[PDB]
Amino acid sequence: DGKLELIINAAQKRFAHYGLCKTTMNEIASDVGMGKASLYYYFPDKETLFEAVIKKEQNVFFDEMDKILNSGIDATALLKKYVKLRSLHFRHLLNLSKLRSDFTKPVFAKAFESFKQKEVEIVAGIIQYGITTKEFKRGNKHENAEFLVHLLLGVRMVKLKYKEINDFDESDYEDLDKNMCKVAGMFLKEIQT
Amino acid sequence: DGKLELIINAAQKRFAHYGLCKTTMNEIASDVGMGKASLYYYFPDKETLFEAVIKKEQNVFFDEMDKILNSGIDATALLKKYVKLRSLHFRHLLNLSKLRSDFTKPVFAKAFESFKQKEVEIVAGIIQYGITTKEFKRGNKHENAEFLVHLLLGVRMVKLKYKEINDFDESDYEDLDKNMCKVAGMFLKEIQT
Repeated sequence: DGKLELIINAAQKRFAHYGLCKTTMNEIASDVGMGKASLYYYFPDKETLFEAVIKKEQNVFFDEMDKILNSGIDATALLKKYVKLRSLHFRHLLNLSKLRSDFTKPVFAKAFESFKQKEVEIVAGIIQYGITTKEFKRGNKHENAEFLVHLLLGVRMVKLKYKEINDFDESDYEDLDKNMCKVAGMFLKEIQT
Repeated sequence: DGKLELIINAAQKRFAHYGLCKTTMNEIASDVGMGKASLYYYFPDKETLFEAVIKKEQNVFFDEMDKILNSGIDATALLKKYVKLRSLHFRHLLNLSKLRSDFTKPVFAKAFESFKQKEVEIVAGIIQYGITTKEFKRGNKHENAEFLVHLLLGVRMVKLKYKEINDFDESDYEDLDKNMCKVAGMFLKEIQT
């Protein structure tokens, strides 16, 4: 019934620890206590399972966004809390993928672009609350929203190419994170009123 | 003596109008009034000639930077004039390349990284003048410098992948340019004093 969920979770951990390439369907089967024969009923390809895991992770972001958003702090505190959360998401994905996932197939072509659009929308919503709450000036909520989202994406993009799957330290994330704030911080002053 | 320079200029135009792939050594020879046999004395590969053209273009950026920098306007006016110039450079390169040049071989691996470092340095120098001129607070001139440079690079990176060699309009550059200011503008307020 929710064995799927078991298979997904198993998979998540494997990929988190070892990645996609070194990981094996015989392994994931072992983990859930099944047999490839059974696993293939749910997934007929390591890539498909990986996508499930990506999608689970994307949902976790939204769930946490919902928490922040229903926590009733101000427009600014939300925006910042978002940046942190967006940053940590990126971290999860790099830790599962370790490859050329971000730097890009047709499926992921779409999982990206939808997320990036959901994201712009979430942000437009915080801007909107700020506007009404009167913390932010109106403003094209939407233009700004995109800008912030793109600004953050650029931080992430410049930091890769820059580094490599292996050539990546723990200070490499402190960098991402610390930069994404700088940007967040500056964006806020472009609308603080 | 300076036939090289002729060959480079010929090449520049061809590539500007038609690109690298559709362009031909027999064509460039025609242009300068030579023969492949002679052209190959200067260049033994279309790629090599292309690099010369990239390097000529990179030098033109520096030459213009030198003009701006010896024009004695303030730290702010220079910084902005730089962003415009950096933007226009990017424009030149996309117009010569129309391919996966930016999105990346070993040679260009280096032409990029050196430029990006010369660039950080130029910028550190404007920051430094601002500091002494007392327009900008000190400040880690260097951290900031990088940040601005990376910020601009991100605008460029997000705008590609986003589009394609062909799927790129004239409004696509108005976008680049207009975004790179937004960023410039915001950066300035992070140090205006």
